[PDB]
Amino acid sequence: HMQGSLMLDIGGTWLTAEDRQILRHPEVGGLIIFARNIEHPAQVRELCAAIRAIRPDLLLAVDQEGGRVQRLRQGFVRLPAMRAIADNPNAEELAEHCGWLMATEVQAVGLDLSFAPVLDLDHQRSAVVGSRAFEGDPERAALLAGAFIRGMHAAGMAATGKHFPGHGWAEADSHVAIPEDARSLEEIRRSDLVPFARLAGQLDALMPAHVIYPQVDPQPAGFSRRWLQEILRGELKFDGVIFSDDLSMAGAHVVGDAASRIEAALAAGCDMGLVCNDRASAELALAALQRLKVTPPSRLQRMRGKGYANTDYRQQPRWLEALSALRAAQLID
Ligand SMILES: [Cl-]
Repeated sequence: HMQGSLMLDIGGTWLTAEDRQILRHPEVGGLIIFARNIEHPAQVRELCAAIRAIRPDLLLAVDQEGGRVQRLRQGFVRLPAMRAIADNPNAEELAEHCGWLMATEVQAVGLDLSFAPVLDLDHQRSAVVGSRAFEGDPERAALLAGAFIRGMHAAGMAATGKHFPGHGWAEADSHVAIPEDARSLEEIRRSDLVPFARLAGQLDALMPAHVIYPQVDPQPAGFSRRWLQEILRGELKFDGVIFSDDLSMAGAHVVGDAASRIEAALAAGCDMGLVCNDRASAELALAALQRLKVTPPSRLQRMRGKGYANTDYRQQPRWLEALSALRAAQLID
């Protein structure tokens, strides 16, 4: 049997009958929630519990979109950004505390994971080459992201690096085209690939960049066997879960339907295809997996969270100690 699975989304803050029906198919392995599905933690918790009454094996993910959810949805813990964490003598400890807090709360509201950490590099073109600003300090990024992952793992959560092989040097010439990073594989290896290389052995999963690196492969990274098999699983020895990029095309189009795109993604080596914001495309992709008679990738359940839903997480000693450490570092309050 070919292996693969579909991760989809829903429209609202609760399940429709149509939602319930699509979630029952075994080829659906995951559901991702966004700010549009989130009112507050207790609602998120009950939405997750309702999904698990249908499918206890479903992987439930939140795209917090760069601390996005925590900002306008009341009641989630506000955590410092990595650049604020970096400017401390105990930055590693603080990054651990942040990974631990985020993963503890996300699992307390019934989710398995948050897609984190970001491994993309910030390149200041205003600075000149060689400086840790134009290059983006990839070793420091890998150090602090590795600490953040330790915190996530300590709370029971599997970690997903994004966006492989790194989109920090990609340039969006316009709105229609897929961004490109036209540097050689040697240049990429010594810069944006570094955090992925450093952490491939620690990460449980990766998400690909929606970028063409035309000197390496003509295809976006999520569809390239050279990127996913030769470099990621081969050179980086990565044995974790590979998510596709979003198989719904709304900004940078590619040809074919979600059916051919999920086929191409699994062909390149993805374990789980994502179809967001497009239920019609999700049903086309599901139909494709049904005709392929796929079974779930043996890797997939690595992403299941070892924590669990609970309402008392914030009164626990570890939670208070973690916040007290961020407070002592002047990062919160
Ligand atoms: Cl745990």
